[PDB]
Amino acid sequence: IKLGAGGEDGATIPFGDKHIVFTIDGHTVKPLFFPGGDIGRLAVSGTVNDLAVMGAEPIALANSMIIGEGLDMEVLKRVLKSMDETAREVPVPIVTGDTKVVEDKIEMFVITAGIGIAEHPVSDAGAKVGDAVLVSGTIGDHGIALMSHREGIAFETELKSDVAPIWDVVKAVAETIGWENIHAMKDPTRAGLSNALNEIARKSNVGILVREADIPIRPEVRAASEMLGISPYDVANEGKVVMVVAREYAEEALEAMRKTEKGRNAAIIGEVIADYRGKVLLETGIGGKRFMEPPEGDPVPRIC
Repeated sequence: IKLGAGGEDGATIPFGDKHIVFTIDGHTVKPLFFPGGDIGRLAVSGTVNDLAVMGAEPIALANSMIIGEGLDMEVLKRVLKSMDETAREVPVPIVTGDTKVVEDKIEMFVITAGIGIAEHPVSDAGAKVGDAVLVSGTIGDHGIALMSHREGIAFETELKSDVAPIWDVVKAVAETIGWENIHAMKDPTRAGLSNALNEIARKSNVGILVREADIPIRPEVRAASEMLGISPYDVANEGKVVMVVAREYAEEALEAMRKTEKGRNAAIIGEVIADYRGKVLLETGIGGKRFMEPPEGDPVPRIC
């Protein structure tokens, strides 16, 4: 009996004195290449980021690729090059893998599993009342950039995905304020920032009050989101972390992120409260307050 009960969100496994974090995620993004990245960089970044938000230093990645027989070898080579390069940015080795070819008329799916070691585990259940809620950068870039490209929407300054591994951003904060002062984190991928904040609120059993005006959103993302009819708070991010920090260390954490290249646009967007536990309240800039609810469904097709 090795686990947890046999049979059937990264998982944590206590291993003696330390903690092993184990995660897996499939990627079906189409097209395979998008502004700012590709399925290979996405596969590595998403796994590293899921490990990072649990406080785990990535130790190894495993990659499974399922390719259609009609795929051009050059496309495959470019994806592998990108995967290799992205893992080298962490750095974390891709220690094993598998490749299967199918006659099905697909191009490629990439599935990545990762293992990390968290000496000071962090989860979405540890937020405390009074804590500051931070995001490491602009919100909605990935999902909106891909949906925009799909619709032929284009801007003067190209709208690109933010896809990138951000273990370095998380480490920068921990090295400054100490892991003990990072109370919760979430990787705002599927269902975006709103889903991430609701998960922290419900799992930590705390309320979260967000000042809408403080959420960093690029002008192009705001515009494209209006054209697409979707909220940038509800789509996937692939180069960001949501972090809940002890109140007295909020500014230090913000400054630590802003000193990294990927955390340049970090911001404090709200605080944890003792009322409406399990809910996220949004103080709208137009004036007023409303609940920030995860998107009512329709997972944006093949963007991650």
